[PDB]
Amino acid sequence: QPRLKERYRSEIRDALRKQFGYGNVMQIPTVTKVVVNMGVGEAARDAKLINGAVNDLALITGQKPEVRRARKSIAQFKLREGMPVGVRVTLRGDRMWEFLDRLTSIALPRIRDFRGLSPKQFDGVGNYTFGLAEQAVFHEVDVDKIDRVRGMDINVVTSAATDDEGRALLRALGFPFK
Amino acid sequence: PRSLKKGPFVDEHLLKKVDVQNEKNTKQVIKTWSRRSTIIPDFIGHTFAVHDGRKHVPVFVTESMVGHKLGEFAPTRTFKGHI
Amino acid sequence: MKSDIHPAYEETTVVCGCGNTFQTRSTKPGGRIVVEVCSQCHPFYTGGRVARFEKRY
Amino acid sequence: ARLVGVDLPRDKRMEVALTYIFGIGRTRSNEILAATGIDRDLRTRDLTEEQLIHLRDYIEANLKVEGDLRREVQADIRRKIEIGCYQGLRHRRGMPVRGQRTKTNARTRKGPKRTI
RNA sequence: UGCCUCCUAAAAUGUAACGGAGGCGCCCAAAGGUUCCCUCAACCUGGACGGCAAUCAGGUGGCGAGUGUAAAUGCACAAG
RNA sequence: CUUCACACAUGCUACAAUGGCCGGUACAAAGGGCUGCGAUGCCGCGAGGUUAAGCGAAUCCUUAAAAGCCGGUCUCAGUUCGGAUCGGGGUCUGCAACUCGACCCCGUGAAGUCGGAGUCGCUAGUAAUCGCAGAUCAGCAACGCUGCGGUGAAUACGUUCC
Ligand SMILES: [Mg+2]
Ligand SMILES: [Mg+2]
Ligand SMILES: [Mg+2]
Ligand SMILES: [Mg+2]
Ligand SMILES: [Mg+2]
Ligand SMILES: [Mg+2]
Ligand SMILES: [Mg+2]
Ligand SMILES: [Mg+2]
Ligand SMILES: [Mg+2]
Ligand SMILES: [Mg+2]
Ligand SMILES: [Mg+2]
Ligand SMILES: [Mg+2]
Ligand SMILES: [Zn+2]
Repeated sequence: QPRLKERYRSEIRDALRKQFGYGNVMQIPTVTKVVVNMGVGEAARDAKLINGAVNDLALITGQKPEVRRARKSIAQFKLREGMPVGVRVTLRGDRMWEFLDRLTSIALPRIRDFRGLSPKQFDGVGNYTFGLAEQAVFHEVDVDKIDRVRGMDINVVTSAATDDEGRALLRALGFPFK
Repeated sequence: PRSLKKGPFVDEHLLKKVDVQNEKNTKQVIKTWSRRSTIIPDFIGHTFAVHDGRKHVPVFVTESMVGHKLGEFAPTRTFKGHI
Repeated sequence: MKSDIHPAYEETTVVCGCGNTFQTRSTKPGGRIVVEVCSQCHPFYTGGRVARFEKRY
Repeated sequence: ARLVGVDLPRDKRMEVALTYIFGIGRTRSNEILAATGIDRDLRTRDLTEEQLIHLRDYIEANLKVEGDLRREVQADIRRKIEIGCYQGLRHRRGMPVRGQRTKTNARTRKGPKRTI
């Protein structure tokens, strides 16, 4: 039993019924999936992302990601239709809560000169998205087994209906906001 | 002055330029010429206009330029290139 | 496909230099993940010009 | 015979053999082999694996090796650039940084002759 | 100069001109057979490098994409 | 006056075994010192810090000359050759070392494997190599310049040609 999931249905599940006037317990917001992709656009030349962007998100998240192909061909990028350009993993269930636990506790507050994450980054539904700068804090990867740096951006998808409804869900989970 | 026996070096005219500005809420930029003054760990967040020979260049001391001289941020040789 | 493709993912205990510790599940080989700053011993989680004249005058 | 991650070449005296570690030169090699008692005049093929334990741990106490020194180098080169100092203007273009002469020389900080 | 598609062609078919527009002398061992599954383009919002546009997530979107190859008839039940 | 796509000239250090490094150990000459020379002792890995004897000097300081000889080690490798570059930490002089000072310690270890056409110096204590002192000078970019002594060759048939 992961510790953030049991803490979710201990006080977070109850605190939102007082802050927001829900009549039913089925209206309570909950994060459903967390999506992490690299998006290695420097893979249209020499095609070296198999060792790079696959063997690290397998170490960060816990399951091997999906090599994604291009939809159409754009000439200014040397990008042909049917060429690996992005690498995406999807986290559900126990591995979702154990990724957000390892993110907020030890990974996210060790960015160099970290002053929070912007609370203006909600889409209009209640789904949150931020980015990272480099092959990040995540201690499962080391310098002995990495190539060049690459960044990721992380989608957090909740069942909330509006922005502050989903912002208040992520406050109790442990996302910092400035 | 570069040795750890007489501390860092700041010119005496650089400091006392302000006397009664604790109570009228201003952050006035310093029109200075002393390029040789070491940025000690007390100029943090302030600003300076450093004379590079022909004009004054605005530098903003953030936190990480705390071991360098003040003149290292106004270059004195213009060089766009040969061709 | 949830068989012999994904890497090994077993229990792992994390400790901090402050003393905060908890138990999670990650791909660290051996359960020996070591941090030196965590979510409770970090800043942002717990918090005129005449000062020129005050120092050397 | 991997010592810290550099794979020391065989048939070599240990005073020079420990210098191929990125971060250990000749002076530090005299005081790695002093605190561990290993004699200098000794081939690396006769390196006892129990003796290899005595100096695979002394380095993390005081010294610094591959990775966590090479990143300390390339972050200091990084730090001078974005703050906009004179040496940061000088590390971007490639001209030498310690006040050298740029008129007749400085072919180390540049390539071979460009031949305009 | 043969074959293919539209228009002229007068609401079945057919219909001339040294009349008006374009293609073909192939390609595919899967781009064939079957079985099972899926819905696209554009726009909007949020997002590290990332830009009008690479990849992601959420909305809106009934066919405006796509079809090995010209145009016509078709095809979203898909033949994509 | 120190810029820098390049080009020329004068030098220094190299490409190593007739050598690199480590340990012991001999032999100089001419010069400088009161706005100075800092012996000895002590602190510091080191540049240096501090204390202070003697000395306007054939007295004292500079002063440890280095090549050399002896022993050990490295075994032909872009290396224990080479020390450019760059990172970090220091010391001294000066009101002040960023543009733009030497020096010291630690890490980094680029080019270079003896050089095309062409060209330069030298007839004996000479070339070649090795250190030392001076002047200007607070400091030094002195690898320059002017001096000093150490070890010390090879050849000159000859006057046809440049
Ligand atoms: Mg008809
Ligand atoms: Mg009819
Ligand atoms: Mg034709
Ligand atoms: Mg098929
Ligand atoms: Mg089909
Ligand atoms: Mg001049
Ligand atoms: Mg001593
Ligand atoms: Mg070479
Ligand atoms: Mg050497
Ligand atoms: Mg050789
Ligand atoms: Mg003569
Ligand atoms: Mg002098
Ligand atoms: Zn802690």
